[PDB]
Amino acid sequence: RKFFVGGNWKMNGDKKSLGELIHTLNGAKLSADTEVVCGAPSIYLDFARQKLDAKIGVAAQNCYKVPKGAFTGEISPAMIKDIGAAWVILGNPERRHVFGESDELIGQKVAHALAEGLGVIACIGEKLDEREAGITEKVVFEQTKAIADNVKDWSKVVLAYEPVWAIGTGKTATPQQAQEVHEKLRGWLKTHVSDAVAQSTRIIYGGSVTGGNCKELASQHDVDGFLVGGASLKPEFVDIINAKH
Amino acid sequence: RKFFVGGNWKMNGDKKSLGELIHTLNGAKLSADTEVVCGAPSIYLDFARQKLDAKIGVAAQNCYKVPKGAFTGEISPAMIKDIGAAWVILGNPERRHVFGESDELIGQKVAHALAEGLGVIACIGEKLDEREAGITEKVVFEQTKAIADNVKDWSKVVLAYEPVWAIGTGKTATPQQAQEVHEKLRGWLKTHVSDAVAQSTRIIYGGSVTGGNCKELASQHDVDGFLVGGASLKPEFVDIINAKH
Repeated sequence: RKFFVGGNWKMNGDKKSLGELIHTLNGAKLSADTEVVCGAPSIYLDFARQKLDAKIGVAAQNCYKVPKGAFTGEISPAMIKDIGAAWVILGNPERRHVFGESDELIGQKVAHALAEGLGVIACIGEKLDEREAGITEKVVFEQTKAIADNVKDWSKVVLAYEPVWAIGTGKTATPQQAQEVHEKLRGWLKTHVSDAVAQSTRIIYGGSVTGGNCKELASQHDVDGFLVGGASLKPEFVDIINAKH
Repeated sequence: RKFFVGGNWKMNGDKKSLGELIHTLNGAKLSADTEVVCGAPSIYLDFARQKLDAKIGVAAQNCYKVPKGAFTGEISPAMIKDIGAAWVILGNPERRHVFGESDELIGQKVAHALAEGLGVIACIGEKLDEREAGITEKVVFEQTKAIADNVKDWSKVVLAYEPVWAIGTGKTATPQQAQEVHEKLRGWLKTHVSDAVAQSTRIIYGGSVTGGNCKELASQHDVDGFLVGGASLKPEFVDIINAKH
């Protein structure tokens, strides 16, 4: 499995500051072996695909579930492809817990994005109350089944485990905590889809990944990369891409 | 009050077809007494502001209530302004009824977009059940108060009355239906804000406006223009801009 690190810029940047971040990425010494994609604000997706080196992929941060229509404020897979982006982030925890996107809606958006030929980074993760009650497995298998039941071709899917308690809080999961759920999710994939899908699907981790903690997390056997939030706006993102070196 | 018509492209277009729409608008003879603004998909805002003649305004179809942060999928007023767009549509019926945005959230978005120096097209409107129940006045005054509580300077605000039953259905409000609530809205503003604000605020109608419709609606005394959806993607958008000529 090719190591994968995605950078989600979230609602951050303007053209001057994302211009200099992109200039750094294009000039950096990036691992020949890592697949990198940057998740840009929708208003800057065209700019970011025009400015980033072709080797780095561009991801939309959300999309809707039909190609066109009376959905003010939404963008579709067809428009993302039009600009030249190749990925979309779906199911991100702010979209679930701030904006109220349900598992049934995220499942419909995955099926549509994939039918349009986009790659999908599908996000899953439990909240702290659920972790402390001992039901992390149940919650991530329920969210993963709602995505998987809508995936026909797994070659374009990357699973991203992001515990909600670790996003923006500095409370990174330990290598042992990350590895536990990544192994459990890989086992669900082998049992419910197939063994070939379980060994080829990248399952990445996000939630307070920094250049400081990424090598310990990257050496775990079922962690295939990272979905970087806050640190993807900094030069240390280059150290995270290179976390296997 | 300068006659205002806004086109809301909603989730439609790609660069090939929107560039053609733009070329038509730039080439058309549009009345110099109409203020016109096009509401492009967020992915095409930068493209639209670059290709449109400077006399035509650009509006974002939605924004969030803070400058930056962990809100994947959202854009802020600072980003809209960075692209050079001058307006944002807020409170649109799809955002309220399909995406669940509340009066409280829309009010917070109005106050933040105006603070940031953007013009706001604030939409209000009742659903069919409320109109049949006879509570139109109760519903839109309630929504208007939510916006008004958050407006300090009305010179950058345009109220858009769009009955939900008239959006995308083909069922246009009659000239007399529209005039009756525009007039009640302008009186509400007179008693609750000031006579000067009631006199100078543009109240536009939206909901299945066409080239065929527009002249009789525009001749009503309190209808100051249009928010156009489906017909903003067509050549007849020019006739609607030119409705008083």
